[PDB]
Amino acid sequence: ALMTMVQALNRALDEEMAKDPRVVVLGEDVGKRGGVFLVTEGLLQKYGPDRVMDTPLSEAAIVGAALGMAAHGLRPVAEIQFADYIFPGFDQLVSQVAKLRYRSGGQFTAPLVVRMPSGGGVRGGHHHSQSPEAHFVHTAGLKVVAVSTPYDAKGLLKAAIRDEDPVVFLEPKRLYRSVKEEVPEEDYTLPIGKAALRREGKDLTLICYGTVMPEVLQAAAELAKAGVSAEVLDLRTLMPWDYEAVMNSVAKTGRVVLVSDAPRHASFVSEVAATIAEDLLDMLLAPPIRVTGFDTPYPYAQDKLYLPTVTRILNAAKRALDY
Amino acid sequence: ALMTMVQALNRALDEEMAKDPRVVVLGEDVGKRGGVFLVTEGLLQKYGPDRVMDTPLSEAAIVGAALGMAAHGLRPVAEIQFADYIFPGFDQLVSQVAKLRYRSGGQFTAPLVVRMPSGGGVRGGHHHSQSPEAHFVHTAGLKVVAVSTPYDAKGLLKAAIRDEDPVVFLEPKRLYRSVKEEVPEEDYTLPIGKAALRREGKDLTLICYGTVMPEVLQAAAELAKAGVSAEVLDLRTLMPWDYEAVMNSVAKTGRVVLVSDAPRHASFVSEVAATIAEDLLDMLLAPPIRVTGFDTPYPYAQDKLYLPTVTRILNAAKRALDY
Amino acid sequence: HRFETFTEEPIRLIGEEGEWLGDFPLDLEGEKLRRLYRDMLAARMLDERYTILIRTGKTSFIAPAAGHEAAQVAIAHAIRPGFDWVFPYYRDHGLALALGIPLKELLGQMLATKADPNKGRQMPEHPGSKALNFFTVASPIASHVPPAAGAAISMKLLRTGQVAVCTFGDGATSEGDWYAGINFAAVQGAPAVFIAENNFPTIADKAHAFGIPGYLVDGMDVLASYYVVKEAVERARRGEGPSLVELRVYRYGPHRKKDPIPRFRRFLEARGLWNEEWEEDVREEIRAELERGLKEAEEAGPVPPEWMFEDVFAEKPWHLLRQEALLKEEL
Amino acid sequence: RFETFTEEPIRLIGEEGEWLGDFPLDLEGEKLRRLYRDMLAARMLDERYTILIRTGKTSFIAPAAGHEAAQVAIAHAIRPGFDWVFPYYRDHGLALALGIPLKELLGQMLATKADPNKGRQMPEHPGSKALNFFTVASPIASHVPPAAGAAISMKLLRTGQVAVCTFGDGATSEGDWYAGINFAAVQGAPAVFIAENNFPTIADKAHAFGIPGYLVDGMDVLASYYVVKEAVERARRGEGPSLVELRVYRYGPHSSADDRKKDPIPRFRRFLEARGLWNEEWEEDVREEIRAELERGLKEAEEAGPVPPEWMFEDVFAEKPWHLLRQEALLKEEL
Repeated sequence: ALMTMVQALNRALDEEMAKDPRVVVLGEDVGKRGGVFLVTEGLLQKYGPDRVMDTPLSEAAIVGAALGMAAHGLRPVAEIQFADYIFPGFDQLVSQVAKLRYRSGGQFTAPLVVRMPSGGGVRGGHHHSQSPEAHFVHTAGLKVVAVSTPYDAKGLLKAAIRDEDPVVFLEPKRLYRSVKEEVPEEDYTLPIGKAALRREGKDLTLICYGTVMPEVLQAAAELAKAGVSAEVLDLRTLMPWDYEAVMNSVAKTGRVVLVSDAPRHASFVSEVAATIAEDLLDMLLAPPIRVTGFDTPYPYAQDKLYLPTVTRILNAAKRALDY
Repeated sequence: ALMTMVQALNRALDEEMAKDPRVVVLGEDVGKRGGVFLVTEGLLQKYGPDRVMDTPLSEAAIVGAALGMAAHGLRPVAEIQFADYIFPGFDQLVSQVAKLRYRSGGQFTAPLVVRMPSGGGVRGGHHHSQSPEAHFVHTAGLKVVAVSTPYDAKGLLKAAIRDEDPVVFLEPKRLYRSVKEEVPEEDYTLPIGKAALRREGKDLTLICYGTVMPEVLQAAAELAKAGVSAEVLDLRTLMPWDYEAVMNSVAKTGRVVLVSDAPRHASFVSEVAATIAEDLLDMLLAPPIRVTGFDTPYPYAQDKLYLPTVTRILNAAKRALDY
Repeated sequence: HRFETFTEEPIRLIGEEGEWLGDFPLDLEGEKLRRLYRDMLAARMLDERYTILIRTGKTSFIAPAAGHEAAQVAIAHAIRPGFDWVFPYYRDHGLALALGIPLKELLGQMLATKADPNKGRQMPEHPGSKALNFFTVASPIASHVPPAAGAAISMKLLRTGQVAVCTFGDGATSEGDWYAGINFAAVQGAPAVFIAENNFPTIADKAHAFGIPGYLVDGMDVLASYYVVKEAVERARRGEGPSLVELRVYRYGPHRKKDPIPRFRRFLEARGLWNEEWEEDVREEIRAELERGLKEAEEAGPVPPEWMFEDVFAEKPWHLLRQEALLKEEL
Repeated sequence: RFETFTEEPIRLIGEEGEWLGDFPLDLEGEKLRRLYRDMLAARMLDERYTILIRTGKTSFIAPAAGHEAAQVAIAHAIRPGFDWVFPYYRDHGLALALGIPLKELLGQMLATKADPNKGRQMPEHPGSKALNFFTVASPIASHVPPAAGAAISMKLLRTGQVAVCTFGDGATSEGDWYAGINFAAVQGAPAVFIAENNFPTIADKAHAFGIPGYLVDGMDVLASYYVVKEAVERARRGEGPSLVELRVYRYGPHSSADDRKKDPIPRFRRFLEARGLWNEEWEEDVREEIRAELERGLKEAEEAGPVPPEWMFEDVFAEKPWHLLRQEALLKEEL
């Protein structure tokens, strides 16, 4: 039936835990409380403190212990209360989790998932609105996924839990209950590393994911009123990202605008943009344009303006179309 | 006088410390040890323990305390033994250092320098070879400098020490003593944010910095023999980078190859490349080509194959010229 | 005089009936005692004011501190506001008030108006003041601990005679940076005092890991909190290193016989320092101060959109100048 | 049970090789001789590393001479192949005593195909799946949280295993060291944290976690073995973690690049001799056997051959994604 992202995420966890005893949840207030966003609500009551465990307020301990659990025998799904709080546990994430398989010649593996709420659009200020995906993408050894719909939330979280490679799972908090979509109760998964064609078009390619989807989709709707057909491509997986999907769309339209709320410099969309330029220069009819968060810490007062607005995205589309 | 990078850095520190009592050095083994790379040799003897202080082996304590010291009245130059070990102090770097001026409305400032040896090519394996600059450039509020010559090392470190904004200073360790160059004993600084022309050319633009300078200058030398005039631009400062120097050069040659030993995905060169494609598509005769470290943890056995080779650079240049 | 370290029971100085339990003579004049009570009421009323602000949509977030009055007011009086430094956490608005920070600034920050010296850069409950050395709150749990150590080290080297106090909740004591920061201060003998406002191995016991004195205090006892912290501040000030003080409190609101206000009232009362009339006069003065503060804060005006690009660096580099120009197209 | 938080490090071997314990010694002569044998082997491995550095056959070594009593005691206090070990770069002696083939240790030092870690890291980073020896990571304390996690897993899965985690003095300054141990303590996880301290004591830090802390003479193989053993048994019966400080005196330099009366060995030799468990002839033979083992292990390590360049793209993920396949293809055009 219809359900929010929170419900879909909760369903995915419940389903995977029922299917595999090894799957365990750990993090700050994931038990009794059911999480600050209720993603793990009811799981403790159903599976016990040996499957859903509250931990001290240490991200290093959470991420690091999760790595140890995964290397030994469990399939931990660790939660970091906010994407902004991944930093105290960053060394564990990049020095231990990401490099385990590689440094051990494959002797040790890390089948674990680190989920976290991210992005702005709710007035999070400095440490309640960050989108740190670039830090993860830049770190070899970590798969990175950012969902934007309830359907994908369930399908991809389930996929992450079954994946043996470490997966950093980002959940845009503004989308937790922003929409009730149809999500099959039946067991299904979605492929990690594959983009989703949200809307087909031939005049412009809009590359995006996660947090900014609402504004990008409405932008495509505004363009439609003017007769411009924008193709909206939700990447979903940022690492490894859907190279084929991106290049196919761009080759077709000849023009592309990449959108995200993460800071501009050395961001993930910068990577895609540079790659489009390096590989499809001959297919470009206009410069690849990037609409991203500004290169400033996430502001509370100007929260509404930092996150790309429909207007900002349209000004970029117009610039690409008139080129 | 002719000196190595180590000597040039040591001279900068000595000079600034003699000039300002507020300048203090802190880090692991910077005192009596003189540093693992001798950069701080003799400073303890000359300035004392309350000026050159050995710290506990905690990167968070080093960076965070430095921030506290800078906010209160000192001008600390902190050292992180290896750039690879910045992570345990990552939250301090991005949450406290980078955002202090911003979150406090300018009430508090961070006039501190964080020095760290970096780059591969020294058989450093996973944690003695990293080039984490992207993590810093992506974090609003941090200035990032990566030097490649003794002359620049002194000029830019002195500049950093005088800059009121937090500066992350990367020193490619393979270049610590790789060459003896003329370094004025007199007091002089260099502008942070300005690239430097190593060679003037009009057939190809070589954008690079830090660790890879040896192979790039060498690749350029071989292109000359073959009648190809390549322009070599050492960015020196990664944030804020010399936008004009880059665009002027690319506008002139129409073909550019970007080189760095940092991992490809979401790297700094990817940023520059995406910006070139976005702002100068009309001036491009060939796709922006990036020669970067591979998207893997830094390998020990393949140390010399991971670090870009002259051949690798030449092959990229060839594709740009032949396009 | 020196309090007992690592006690099994929390140190108390105020009896449940206003009696003095100290093993040293009370040396706070009647005026200063009444001042402590006055500030506790102000902090309590400020907190209740926040409840209304959040309820009526005026602010988007509050961190209830009712129950922390004794602890927070004690700390404010144990140091020299404007001279010593404070590295607070999001729940310290009562401490900020007692420290002297204008209600206009505390409320300006809660509403993100131009009255906020922090320019509405962060979400509510992130006050900060250069004037009163109140290090701008950062969201992370214990990220402000290493900085506090650093500031203290700077005070030692520069011989200013200042001290840096650092407060945090018990959750923070689980973070690595909490441990790393205090460890550095201990090793350097830095003049830093680390205080846990613990909404109750104890936290005080953790001091053993640094070789510094640890204290377990009744955080609902303003005098016990004042004297133990003051002693720690004096120890730091004379160059004897840091201390870890655990002030056990009880938060009424979300994240009766224990309320610190009534408990201290009886103490004043038992010494002819309190009566209903004075009580009302004070409360009336405080509510007037609050209304005036809220007014000034509100009519200060919204912060300009362009301010979003200010203060990232001392000066705006090329890319920020381009980004600000871009935003304008949309304004 | 040994006394926790003692003023003086716990010691069991007297100055003249006499037994000092309250309880009677319950290790058979054969086990005692084995402890010494392993100590000699560890010492000779370390001295072979010095030679490897001198001839540049390896580019980095982390001298462990002086850690033999501590490292060998640990190897014998646990159940190799069953319990897990989270070591740091200076534990090659522990690795050897634990049973990891010299072929594999030397293979990783020389970065040949003999290294099960495939020459991915610089020297002194051994790792063995077969012996639950969690591959070393350079950072001083990054392996502490993982150790706690594996211990928690052992608890949840009721495997009856124990995880021991070793680290040096510097690691105790790190936030992750504290955070990891604290989580293990809060969870009552079966993990033993051991400091190989090249000498507030480290043991005293245990009060911050509410776990027992021990100060032990790390140059005393029997004291180290018995105390660590007690900690291990406590963890195995589900009583939670402990912090054991093994005070040692490292002989060589902190580390090396290709460019006294405290020695644990003579001390234990004196103990064995006084009990008729040691003689000059037995040591000559042991040393000869060990030297033969070393040259054989080295030979096998070298004959394994250099790791292929392409291996650089393997194991980042279970399978290589498009960008790694692209990058590998690109490099091949250069080989």
